Amino acid sequence: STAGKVIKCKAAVLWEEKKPFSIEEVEVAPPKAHEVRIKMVATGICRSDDHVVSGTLVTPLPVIAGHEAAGIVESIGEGVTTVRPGDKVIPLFTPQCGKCRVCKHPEGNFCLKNDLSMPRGTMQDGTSRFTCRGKPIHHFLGTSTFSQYTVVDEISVAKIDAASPLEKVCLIGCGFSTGYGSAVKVAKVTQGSTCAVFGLGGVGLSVIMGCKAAGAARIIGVDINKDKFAKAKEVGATECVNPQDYKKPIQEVLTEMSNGGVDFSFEVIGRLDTMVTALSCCQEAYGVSVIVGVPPDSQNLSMNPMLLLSGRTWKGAIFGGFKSKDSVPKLVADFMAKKFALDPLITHVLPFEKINEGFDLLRSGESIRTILTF
Amino acid sequence: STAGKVIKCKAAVLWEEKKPFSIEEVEVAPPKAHEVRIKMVATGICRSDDHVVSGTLVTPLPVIAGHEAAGIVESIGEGVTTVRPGDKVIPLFTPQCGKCRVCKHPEGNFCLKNDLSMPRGTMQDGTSRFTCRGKPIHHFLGTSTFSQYTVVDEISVAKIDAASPLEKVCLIGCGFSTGYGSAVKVAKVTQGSTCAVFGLGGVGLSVIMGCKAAGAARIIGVDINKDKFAKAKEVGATECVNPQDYKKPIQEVLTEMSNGGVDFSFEVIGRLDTMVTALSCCQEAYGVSVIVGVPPDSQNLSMNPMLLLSGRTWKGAIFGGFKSKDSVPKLVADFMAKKFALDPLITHVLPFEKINEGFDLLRSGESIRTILTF
Ligand SMILES: NC(=O)c1ccc[n+]([C@@H]2O[C@H](COP(=O)([O-])OP(=O)(O)OC[C@H]3O[C@@H](n4cnc5c(N)ncnc54)[C@H](O)[C@@H]3O)[C@@H](O)[C@H]2O)c1
Ligand SMILES: NC(=O)c1ccc[n+]([C@@H]2O[C@H](COP(=O)([O-])OP(=O)(O)OC[C@H]3O[C@@H](n4cnc5c(N)ncnc54)[C@H](O)[C@@H]3O)[C@@H](O)[C@H]2O)c1
Ligand SMILES: OCc1cccc(F)c1F
Ligand SMILES: OCc1cccc(F)c1F
Ligand SMILES: [Zn+2]
Ligand SMILES: [Zn+2]
Ligand SMILES: [Zn+2]
Ligand SMILES: [Zn+2]
Repeated sequence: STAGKVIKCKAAVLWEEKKPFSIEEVEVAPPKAHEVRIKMVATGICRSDDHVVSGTLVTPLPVIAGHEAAGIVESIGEGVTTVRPGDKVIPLFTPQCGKCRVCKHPEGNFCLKNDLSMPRGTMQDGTSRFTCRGKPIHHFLGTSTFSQYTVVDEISVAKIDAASPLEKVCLIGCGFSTGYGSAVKVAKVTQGSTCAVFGLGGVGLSVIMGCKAAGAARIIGVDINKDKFAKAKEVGATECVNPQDYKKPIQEVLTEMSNGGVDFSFEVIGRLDTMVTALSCCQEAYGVSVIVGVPPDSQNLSMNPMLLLSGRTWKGAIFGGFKSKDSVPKLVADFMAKKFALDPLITHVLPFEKINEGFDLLRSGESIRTILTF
Repeated sequence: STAGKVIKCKAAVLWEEKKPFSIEEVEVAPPKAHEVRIKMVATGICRSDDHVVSGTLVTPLPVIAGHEAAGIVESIGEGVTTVRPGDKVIPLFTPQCGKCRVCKHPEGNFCLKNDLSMPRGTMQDGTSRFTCRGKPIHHFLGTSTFSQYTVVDEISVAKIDAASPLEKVCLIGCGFSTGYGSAVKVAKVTQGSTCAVFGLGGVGLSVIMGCKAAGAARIIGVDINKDKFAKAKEVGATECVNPQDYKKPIQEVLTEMSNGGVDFSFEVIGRLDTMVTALSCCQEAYGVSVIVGVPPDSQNLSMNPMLLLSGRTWKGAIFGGFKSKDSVPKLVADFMAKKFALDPLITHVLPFEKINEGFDLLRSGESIRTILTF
């Protein structure tokens, strides 16, 4: 009924860095060819959304942020073949065009159509579907889920199980899949190995889930906020350490705890120094370290390449290394088959209009994932 | 006839940094328990030996350097089981104790008994078997092959085929195995892939051999000395580029040539800048870059961790990833079955007494490998 028409709805607009989100009346254009308009049902608050506010992550402003979500297709543009009105969908902040060199590669998932590398904050066609008082509002990662309605390119949406609980599976759109895949797909954590996980937020907890599912014997959680430790243990951490408790550097502590270095480490915070620390604390000859955290824009780390020459492997990934359109439906199906739990990540549930409270909670350290509902 | 006696012989002693080797009389003690004294037959000049002269690689002085060699066992200490007098042998600069957590790991080769990480310049028991001018002289990487006779620990020597040509197979002691393994074992180069090799000396040429053996479709050799290009092509390079011929940085050129980045890159020089460049030129989502070159002591590089977050893999290795004592005899066996060639790496042969000339040849850019014969 609203198909082919402009929709007037509420969205959370970020006009300036370091300000609250502003709930505004926006207009959402109808989808053009190969585009999909989605009615949002739930969206998670991910630290990466906060990075937009803080200036950690640079993207064109003003902007509708939000990238971890699930909704129902309101309508489709001409030529769309992979979803239909009424379908449950998860937007993909990393697209899967299926045609680029990366999409064709067996392991690669960072599709060249992504709006992450050099953000334009638009649809694939270089334009915006959002206006606020006649002013164009930028998109974010081709998703923009902090809105009652959004429009995405077809390559940035996956159809999921019609019976799926959107208020939970929205986490598969970023936090869970990133964390879990970083362990299971990128690191390829082995049975009986020792792992160290730096950062015990939503993503780091999902890394622990992945390490536990892979059969790691030891999973050492590292966080400067000790209130994070109880949930870390609940999901599989065998021990937790707070660097603030020690008079010495935590890589030393972890090297002694692990009798010469860990098998697998993960940086799930977004700091240069913890990226170097995580690399150092893996075993010098065969250890692997995976960067998951997003560091501050344009900042370089300093490291000694002898750390690598001895035989360490250092790698990073987006979205847990999952080819997004292929994997998101299977991860939902796996959730339905009770292969993993999502409830441990959800600490708060708030209506969408309370977005700023949701971010206050994240920033204060009290929440893991707040789910915003419509 | 010399068994159990102190041997008086010639060795090239390095007394101070940035000075010629001094060929003089040294005294070589008989082997103690689990030690093996070797009459040297041939030794190659590796860039790493020159790094000791230049102070790029720090090890205690005064020293008998040299680590890429082959010889014949003169005598054994009590309890030695793996070699006998008269056996042909290759000293192992990376030991294989067989007992440490690294030796027991399926992937690791950087045995914890190595003398590379925290150089002492001794035998395993922390003493030296060399005396010169009444002074004790340090060992180098438990090998010290720039001497008519040396003493090595049993874990640092492998028995090889009795009919092998030592004036060739000495290269399996470092340069060949390092380069070859970096390609075939560490990087795990795939059939049909594109490779970029930075540095076309003995080790880089060996990397090319490995890339060709792995069935790479394209192998791009990169060197600032165009005189290296012909040999590179002979051993499998499909193209060669000199950074100095281009206005854009070579990472950009290489990215263009490969339609978005190479599958595998190798730094085989030993510069911080080329380490970062080699990382950058591999495809951002699934590229792998291997550091082989030895950088100047205690210097850190600076890099943007976004190069890894997109999905790149960065690693390095000692000795091409090979478990040294297992691998060296198999590599010799393969050489005698003509599975690879060593002749292309050998540009000069000189008697040992002309060691300084051999180093001049390396420093001038004229040679790949000079073999010294005793
Ligand atoms: N690579 C990807 O695809 C991807 C996907 C999602 C999120 N991320 C990034 O992953 C990171 C984690 O996101 P999240 O949503 O879990 O965040 P979060 O803020 O919930 O978790 C970060 C945790 O790190 C801890 N921490 C902060 N400083 C620390 C320090 N010095 N030492 C130890 N712990 C410290 C905090 O106490 C917190 O628990 C962020 O940088 C985010 O942008 C990356
Ligand atoms: N990891 C290991 O186990 C291991 C083993 C052997 C050697 N190495 C190291 O590997 C490196 C190569 O050894 P080698 O014996 O082949 O040395 P080499 O000196 O013969 O070759 C190095 C090559 O790099 C080229 N080069 C110099 N600057 C360059 C620049 N900016 N760009 C491109 N090319 C440049 C030189 O012209 C030369 O051809 C050295 O650092 C050595 O110490 C490491
Ligand atoms: O949280 C996903 C994400 C969003 C923006 C930028 C990133 F690098 C990233 F990983
Ligand atoms: O050339 C072998 C070698 C010798 C000394 C130090 C090194 F890192 C190394 F790789
Ligand atoms: Zn996210
Ligand atoms: Zn693609
Ligand atoms: Zn060498
Ligand atoms: Zn060992």
